[PDB]
Amino acid sequence: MVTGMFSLGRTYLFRVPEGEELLTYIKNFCKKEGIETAIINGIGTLKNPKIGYFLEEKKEYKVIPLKGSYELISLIGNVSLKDGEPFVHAHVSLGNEEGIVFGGHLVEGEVFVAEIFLQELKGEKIERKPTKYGLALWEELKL
Amino acid sequence: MVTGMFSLGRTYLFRVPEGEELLTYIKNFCKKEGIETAIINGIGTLKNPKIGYFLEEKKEYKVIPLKGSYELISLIGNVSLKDGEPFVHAHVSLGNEEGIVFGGHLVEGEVFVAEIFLQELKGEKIERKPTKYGLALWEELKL
Amino acid sequence: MVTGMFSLGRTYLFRVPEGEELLTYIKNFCKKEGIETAIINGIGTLKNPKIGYFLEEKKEYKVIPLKGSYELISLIGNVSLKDGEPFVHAHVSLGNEEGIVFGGHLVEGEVFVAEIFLQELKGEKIERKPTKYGLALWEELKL
Repeated sequence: MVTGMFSLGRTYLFRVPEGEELLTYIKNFCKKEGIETAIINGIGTLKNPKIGYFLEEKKEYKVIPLKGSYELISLIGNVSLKDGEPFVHAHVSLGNEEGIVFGGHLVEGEVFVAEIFLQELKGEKIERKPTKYGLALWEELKL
Repeated sequence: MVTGMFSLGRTYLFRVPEGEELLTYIKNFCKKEGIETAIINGIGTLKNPKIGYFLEEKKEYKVIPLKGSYELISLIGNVSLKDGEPFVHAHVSLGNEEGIVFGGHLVEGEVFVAEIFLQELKGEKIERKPTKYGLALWEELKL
Repeated sequence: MVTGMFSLGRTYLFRVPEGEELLTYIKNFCKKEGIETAIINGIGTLKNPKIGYFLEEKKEYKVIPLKGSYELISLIGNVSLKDGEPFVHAHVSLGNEEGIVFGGHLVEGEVFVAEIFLQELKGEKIERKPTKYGLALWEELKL
């Protein structure tokens, strides 16, 4: 049965090297550390970030490729098992040179500076599996 | 005296079922679990979200009703006692189909997908009470 | 060697008094508590916030001074040692009266209401030092 309750595992705060692709780095970090489930938050600046808006009727993301440096105002997301490997899902809000904000699901983004907080969670299974929506999701917590 | 310092209670990470109203679900979750104080963060997609901008002179929120699916880029907020019951206060940033971001206080929002992190805090009282501003707030932490 | 791994120290949730400058208050809070490293998140409303977009070629921030009340939709950031003192680095997303969002690095902001979560981290050194970019950054975590 899903309870949604976990214990607090390992805790991290780090700067991602310039030039990494953020999602890739966080995945590789978790592989190295043996992290399966976590929550993430962070800030910094990304270059040429690609964001996504899900199109429910098409069962895929509309990908919007931005150009140049954007302030990474928020990154919020999670790490969870998908097809046997840690999988990173995050959304971002990005600031342009006039302070206007774009955002959505993070598809990819090259790091200029990224200061990430990562909190591992330990407990029951919480795995992304295919759904009718065309999204890979966890089993819901039904009250 | 207010110290603002708490111990870490129970920790949760879950997907909220499609069709729940997000604030309502988080409140009902906390009622079930006996959670009084917590911090929340999450992502996903909401449908027809209503956001609020507080009008200080009127002592009420201006409510802006959005339509359709918006990417839930950030949800950040907290749970605390108000009038004897757990009460959910959160702000959201929402992405539209072109990747432009709207946001404010979350008034209500129907969940398509919502992946929420919730960290219970244990300690001294931290209760929302009426103020001259027309906002229900905690006693401040004066340095 | 950088590991990026820390233990969870003291945990806090508080309302910042009306009229404080947010970054200043969080710094002074950490000085009082003897906090050197932490992660922060919060919401509320700021008045006349100033945001920044970094100009890499100029090695400085372009400062955009906003006016009036903005909903503080997200504050995400961290506290770390810089030149011997706790130093606060945060990014914000701010909502205007029509629900449009501005944001970037937080340069300064007067608090109307600010509900901040702060989690101290204990462990290895994590200090902001000058870099060729003109940003004060931690030593990166190279996988």
